[PDB]
Amino acid sequence: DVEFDALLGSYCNTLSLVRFLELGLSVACVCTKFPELAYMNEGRVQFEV
Amino acid sequence: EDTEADVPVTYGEMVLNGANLVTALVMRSLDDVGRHLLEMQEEQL
Repeated sequence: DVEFDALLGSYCNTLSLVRFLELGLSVACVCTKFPELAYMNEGRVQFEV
Repeated sequence: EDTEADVPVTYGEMVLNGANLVTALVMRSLDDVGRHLLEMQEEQL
């Protein structure tokens, strides 16, 4: 005789969903995404001083 | 004493007698998770 029960007073918090754009650190980035990066060889970024 | 017998044809089956209650909902009050527990026991009858 093995009885299976379930509480009605207390519920869990399984997942803690942390988004990076919720953080204060997301200033220091420029978060632009490719949906194609693995197809790319050496990409370059220019500066004129 | 006898020649022709009576033999069952249908195999028996099973009735699910008790199983673990595991649900969740993505958040609607907090109490409606409990009323979702009764939705799944009614589907087991």
